[PDB]
Order: sequence, then C-alpha cells, then structure tokens
Amino acid sequence: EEKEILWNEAKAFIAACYQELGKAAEVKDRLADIKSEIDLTGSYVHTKEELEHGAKMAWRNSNRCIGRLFWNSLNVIDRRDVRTKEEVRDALFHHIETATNNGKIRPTITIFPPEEKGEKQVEIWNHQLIRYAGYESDGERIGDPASCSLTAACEELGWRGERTDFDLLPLIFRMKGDEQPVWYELPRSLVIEVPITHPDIEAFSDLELKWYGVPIISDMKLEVGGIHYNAAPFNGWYMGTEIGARNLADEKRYDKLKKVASVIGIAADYNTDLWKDQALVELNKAVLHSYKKQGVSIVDHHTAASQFKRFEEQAEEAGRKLTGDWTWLIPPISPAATHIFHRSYDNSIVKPNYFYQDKPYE
Amino acid sequence: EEKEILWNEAKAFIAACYQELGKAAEVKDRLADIKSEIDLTGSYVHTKEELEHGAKMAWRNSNRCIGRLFWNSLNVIDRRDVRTKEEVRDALFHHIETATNNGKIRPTITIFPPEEKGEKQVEIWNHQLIRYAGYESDGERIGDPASCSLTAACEELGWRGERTDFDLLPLIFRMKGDEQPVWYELPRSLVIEVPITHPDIEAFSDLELKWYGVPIISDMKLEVGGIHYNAAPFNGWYMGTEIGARNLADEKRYDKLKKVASVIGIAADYNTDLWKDQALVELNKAVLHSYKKQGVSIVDHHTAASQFKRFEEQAEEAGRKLTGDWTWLIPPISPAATHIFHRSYDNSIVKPNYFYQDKPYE
Ligand code: HEM
Ligand code: HEM
Ligand SMILES: CN(C)Cc1cccc(NCc2ccc3ccc(N)nc3c2)c1
Ligand SMILES: CN(C)Cc1cccc(NCc2ccc3ccc(N)nc3c2)c1
Ligand SMILES: C[C@H](O)[C@H](O)[C@H]1CNc2nc(N)[nH]c(=O)c2N1
Ligand SMILES: C[C@H](O)[C@H](O)[C@H]1CNc2nc(N)[nH]c(=O)c2N1
Ligand SMILES: [Cl-]
Ligand SMILES: [Cl-]
Repeated sequence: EEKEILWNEAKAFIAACYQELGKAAEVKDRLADIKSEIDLTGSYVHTKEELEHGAKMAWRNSNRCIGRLFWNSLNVIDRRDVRTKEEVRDALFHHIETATNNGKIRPTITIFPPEEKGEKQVEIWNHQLIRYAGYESDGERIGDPASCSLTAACEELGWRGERTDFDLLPLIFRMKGDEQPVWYELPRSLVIEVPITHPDIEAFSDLELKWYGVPIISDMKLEVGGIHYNAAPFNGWYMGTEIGARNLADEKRYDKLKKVASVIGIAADYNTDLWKDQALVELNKAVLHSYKKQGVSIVDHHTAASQFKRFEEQAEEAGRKLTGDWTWLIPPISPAATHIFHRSYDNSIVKPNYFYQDKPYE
Repeated sequence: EEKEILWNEAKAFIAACYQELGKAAEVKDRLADIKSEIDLTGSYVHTKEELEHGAKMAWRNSNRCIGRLFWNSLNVIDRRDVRTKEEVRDALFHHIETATNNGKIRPTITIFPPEEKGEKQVEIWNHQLIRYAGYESDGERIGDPASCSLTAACEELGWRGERTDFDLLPLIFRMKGDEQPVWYELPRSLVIEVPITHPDIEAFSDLELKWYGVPIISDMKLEVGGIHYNAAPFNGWYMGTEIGARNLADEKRYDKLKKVASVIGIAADYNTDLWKDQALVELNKAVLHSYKKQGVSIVDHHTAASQFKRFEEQAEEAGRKLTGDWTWLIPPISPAATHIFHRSYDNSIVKPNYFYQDKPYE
C-alpha cells in the first residue's frame, strides 16, 4: 500500500515535471529506475532538477497564494545532505541571510531530508523562522498572542524572553533520535526589522510599532511526487495588508486600531464614523511607506492583485487549469477594488503542493 | 409529478410553519384540506398567517443577507387579490410609500398572485422599483451601466430618459395575457433621494452625487411550500457599503473613486499610497453621514455585522441550523474587522427562500 501510493504519485509527477522541462523522452527510463529503487529501498530520491521544479510547481499550486506569478523564479536550496543539528542551524541561519539579501528579498526555499517511513529526520517547531514571542499571564498581555503556546514551549525548555512586545523567538527544531528539540537564539545581525512610521503623520512613531522584514513559513510540509518534505522553510516578501490589516490590527493579535485612531487624531466612539476602516488605511499606508523607506521588499495589495491577474493569464496561455481559494486571495482591505473579488476560483487541490501538518507542541 | 412536488413541499412547510406558530395540532387537518385542494385544483392557497410567516422564513433563510436579525418584524402586504395593471401599479406605488415611511424605513414585502401552471399572473421587469437608468452609446457613458439593458428595453417601449446620470426608471411589468409590458413613470413625491455630502470636506458636494433611499428588490421569486410567488417585491434599508463601496465605486458602475480622490485632496497616482482604499472610506463616511442627516434609515457594516452575530446566537438558542454565504456576508470594506470574516458558514439552501429568475428582457 505504501509503495503503491508512492509509485502512483511518482508516475504522475515525473511525467508532468519532465514534460514542462522538455524532457518527455527521458521519462520512461527515469520511471524505470524509480520503480526499481522503490521496490528495493521503499522510496526514491529526486534529482536536483526534479526537486527544484517540484518546489516551484508546489508554489504554483498553492490556492491561497496571491503572489504566484513569480513561481518560476523561486530560489531552491537543496540541503538533503544535513545530518546534524549544527548543520540544520547553519542552514536556517543561511536561509534567513540569503532570503533577506540586504532587503532586496529573494523568494527562497531550503529543503531538508524528507520523511522515510513517515519518520521525520528534522522537525521544525517554529511557525516562521523569525517571529515574536507572546505572553498571556494574569491579565498581562505581552507580544504576539498567536505565539503564546510556542513561546511557553520554548520557556519550558530553558529559554527566557525579555517580555517586550517584540521578543524574537529562538529557532527550535528536533532531530530524529532526540526526545527534546534544541533551541538557538537568533543573531540580531541576521534579522531586519522595520520601524513603522507614517509619511505625513509625525505622531505615528509614538506607537513604537515595528515588524520583521521577511516572513519565512517553516512549519508546512512540501509534497513532491509521493515524497514528504516535512521540513522545507520558504519565504516571499510581505504583502502590506498581512502586517497592517491582520498582524497589527486583529483583536487576537497586536490589536492596535484604537491607538492608531488616537495618534491620527480621530475619535473611536461611533461605528458610523468608520474609524476602524480609516485607521486601517493609515496603518497600511504606514507599513508600505516604512518598508519602502528602509529598502525592504513589500507589495501593496492592488499591485499584488494585478500581478495575480497576470498569473491567471499565463496559466491559460500555458493550458494549465487555474486553482485558487477565493476566501484567502481577496485582500482584507478594499477587496472589491480588486478583480479577484468579482470572479470565482476552483479550490481543487493539485500536487505538488504545500500542506499543514500537526504541531509537535500544544 | 407536478402535484407530487407540490404536496411534498407543502407537507414540509406546513409542519415547520405551524410548529413555529405553536399550532402543531392544527397541522393534520390543514394538511388534509391541502391534499384535497391539490387533487381537485392542481394547487392550494396559503392562509394569511402561512403566507406572512413563509415570507419571514424566506428572509431568515437568505444565506447572502447580513440583515436577517430582524426577520420576524417583516411587514407583509397580501396583494393576491390584484387582477388589473392599475391595481398592480397602485400596489407598487403604495409599497414604496409605506416602506419609505418618511425615511423611517419599514422592511416590507408586497405579495402578488403566484404562478399557477408555471404561468405568471404578473411579471415585474424592474430589478428594483426605484433605480437609475443607464446609457451606453458611442463612447458616451451615462447613468448606471447595470441598468443599460432594461433602460434600452423601456426606451424600446416609448419611454425616453432625460439622460442625466440619475434618471428614475419607470415601473415596468407585464400582465398575463399581454404580449408587451406597460410602464408608468414614478411620481417624484414618492421617491426619497439623498444628496451625498461629507461631514468635514465641503468640496465633496462638487461631485453632485446622490442615491435613492430605499432598495426594493422586485425581480426575485419567493418560494413558500411549493407555491411560486414570482412577483413579490421586498425591501430593507441600505447597508452603507452597498452604495459607497459598490454602486458608486465599482468601475462597472458609477466609478467615482478618482473624483473622490481629487476632491479629498489626495493624489491618485500610486498603488502604494492606497488612494483607492482612502477614497473608499471617505465616500462611505459620506454616505452614512448623508443618510443620517436626511433622516433616512441606513446601517454601517460594523453595526450590521454585530446584529448578524446576534442573529447567529438566536439561531442557536432556537435550535435552528444557521446557513450563510461567506462570500456575500463579508462587507466589501474592512471585512477582517468583522467577526464574519473569521468564521465559516454552511451555504446550504433551505426553503422557504428567495430565488433568482430569468430576465424577460435581454
Ligand atoms: C513573493 C512574494 C509572495 C507574496 C507577496 C505572497 C503573498 C501571499 C499572501 C498574502 C498569502 C496569504 C497569507 C495570509 O493570509 O496569512 C499567501 C499565502 C501563501 N503563500 Fe504566498 N506569497 C509570496 C511567496 C510565496 C512563496 C515563495 C511560497 C512558497 C514557495 C508561497 C506559498 C504560499 C502558501 C502555501 C500560502 C498559504 C499558506 C496557508 O494556507 O496558511 N508564497 N501568499
Ligand atoms: C433590514 C435591512 C436589510 C439590510 C441592511 C440587508 C442587508 C443586505 C445586504 C448588504 C445584502 C447584500 C446585497 C449586495 O451585496 O448587493 C443583502 C442581500 C440579501 N438580502 Fe438583505 N438586508 C435587509 C433586509 C432584507 C429583507 C427585508 C429581505 C427580504 C425579505 C432580504 C433578503 C435579502 C436577499 C434575498 C439577499 C440576497 C440577494 C441576492 O442573492 O442577490 N434582506 N441584504
Ligand atoms: C498557522 N496556520 C495553521 C494557519 C495560518 C494562519 C495565518 C497565516 C497562515 N499563513 C500565512 C502565510 C503563508 C505563506 C506566505 C507566503 C508569503 C507571504 N508574504 N505570506 C505568507 C503568509 C497560516
Ligand atoms: C442582479 N442579480 C442577478 C445579481 C445581483 C447583483 C447585485 C446585487 C444583488 N442583490 C442586491 C440586494 C438584494 C437584497 C437586498 C436587501 C436589502 C438590502 N439593503 N440590500 C439588498 C441588496 C443581486
Ligand atoms: C474562517 C475564515 O474563512 C478563515 O479563517 C480565513 C478567511 N480568509 C482569510 N484570508 C487570509 N489571507 N488569511 C486568513 O487567515 C483568512 N482567514
Ligand atoms: C464572483 C464573486 O465571488 C461574486 O460576484 C460576489 C462576491 N461577493 C459579493 N458580495 C456582495 N455582497 N455582493 C456581490 O455582488 C458580490 N459579488
Ligand atoms: Cl505574518
Ligand atoms: Cl443597490
């Protein structure tokens, strides 16, 4: 059963992959070797070209991603050679450095050894390589509430945050054969942060808001032709609304809209004043302005939507079915001002793709 | 087959309806009479209580409606007695008057005779009883483009618009037995209009924007226990975003965002300035302010969402399944600032309900 699913996913992937690479004639022989390799070993190993292209296809198939136009320029780092926690750590440090690229963000994925018998070689606990801790204790809310459980897990392992609203969580991952994960503090020189200012409201800096430059999702599983890369952190650059409309605005996150309303000089008393909507816009303008000012890559949601339209058009020209999750593709501000809002999308799941997996903590 | 579907829908409706009315014991006898009435006549007639409650249930089941909290206070006007186009016209004029209620809008439905053999007694052509005409001719865009086809249909019947951006379309409907519909100009004294001004931007009036007070959907079919009320115009009051974020903002409607950006003193050159988002907010503030200032009922989307949350809670307390269309329930501005955005809904279709039907024109 195991070696049957694998073989089926493998046949489908290699055919489609090699077809796109213009290697359709090499399929039959590559499929022969794979069939033999599965029978004998219970698995198979991707060539560098397959792995690289598989990661790109997986991005292209991510229904919830608005940034998919640039799927083919993904920078793929092959780290299937890693065997030690020192190597994992340095691969993670390197990923951060090369993706950040002094602010000129390179979309990048580092790929670690895949599961074998469903047994993980490396198990990364971070949701993102760079994220802020969160504390909920006795009425005191500090930091990012989304990070409360992971934070408490780290602190259970000997780490201690300074309890500012922006403590950088340590990298934390577990190697096959260890009962506990290990954790390593992040070198500050590797992490770019953007203080949030407003282009024309000077008081906005009184909020003392900031965010990190690069969102590096590190807890999703990459699936390519039956092979499960459970550890494969990837990053793009932020769309402004992710920070301005959700991370800093959600009541269950940093919940900053009342303070934004105050510094921008408007009352926050009446729903009919639309003070939340107005606060949202100024905060989102502030986020875009601040990232641009520091030279850190970011895209506004209109530009991103225009890009996604091109992705839609390219999909049709290439004869590929387009798949998408309308509920995630629409931006959380002014969605009706994008074309996305006014059409529908097929939410079917196509592989290769990125998937959720269970949290080891919690 | 016909008298079978009818009987089945009837059994389900009467049971549920009488149960909610506390008349569960009268069910068996009422069901007996209905069964006899169907066999002999090919149909059956709702009592006033059934019709009234059916219309309320249909509102309650409208997955796309955020205003459903007030389902039980719907004012139901029974006009199944109408036989002439003069009576239809006066019933439509009356509906407008009583729903408007000097600005203190009463949610209201006027119910006309139902289809018999699928044959319509009355066929209303308007999408809303009060709407603006639209003209598309030789580069010239005038009025509401959503009304272009109906407008051209009216003008094909002898009506002529003045070709302002806000020509009121005539009422237009067809009686069973006539090849053509008839049309009647709307008395201006019956129609409340709201000039759009801004609470603190005086130049906003230079736009010369306005809208009508009461949205009265007149082209949907009401289905109650197998009986098809194809003509049953209903109204609530507007949610501000319907006017500010869609009717006046959509590129395929009045497309006013550039002119809004100009009068509010901001540039409309860069996506990163979020000028559309900012323009949207000021226009939507202007809409709410203007309706409030004239004493015409309106609800902002935050208040409406809070009300819908209560509807959700009442549904659970009453033991009723909740159904909803997430894609329509989320407001087109700041959707993430509402609870609706952060939960999901079952989009199943429950009857009684309101349904689309084919346009006789176009
Ligand atoms: C290049 C810049 C990129 C931008 C601007 C972008 C934009 C976005 C946004 C806005 C979301 C929604 C996230 C949320 O609502 O929290 C998203 C989701 C997603 N993106 Fe991208 N993205 C980019 C690059 C990438 C890359 C490089 C990958 C992987 C190779 C990727 C895969 C995904 C996936 C898998 C999701 C959905 C995650 C989930 O279901 O939770 N994206 N993207
Ligand atoms: C009391 C005030 C009401 C408010 C504020 C309200 C609000 C809304 C809104 C905002 C929509 C979405 C419309 C759009 O996006 O264009 C909607 C849809 C709808 N509402 Fe309501 N509504 C109200 C009363 C009513 C009443 C009285 C009925 C009927 C008895 C009704 C039935 C519906 C239906 C059927 C739809 C969906 C129509 C479609 O699919 O095109 N609503 N409502
Ligand atoms: C934590 N998950 C189980 C749920 C969840 C909640 C909130 C956000 C996400 N994914 C965010 C996400 C994922 C991939 C991204 C890629 C690029 C980018 N700019 N943002 C991205 C953002 C996922
Ligand atoms: C014209 N239809 C085929 C599609 C369509 C497009 C745009 C809007 C609608 N329905 C709008 C609608 C329907 C019922 C409403 C009830 C109350 C209210 N305030 N707005 C309401 C608005 C329907
Ligand atoms: C329940 C709700 O549909 C769901 O949580 C979604 C809605 N759309 C979203 N869209 C984005 N981009 N991100 C999110 O976290 C969500 N939340
Ligand atoms: C295609 C798209 O999903 C669809 O046209 C919907 C989206 N959500 C909407 N929501 C509302 N309230 N009104 C609309 O007309 C639409 N359009
Ligand atoms: Cl994030
Ligand atoms: Cl409308």
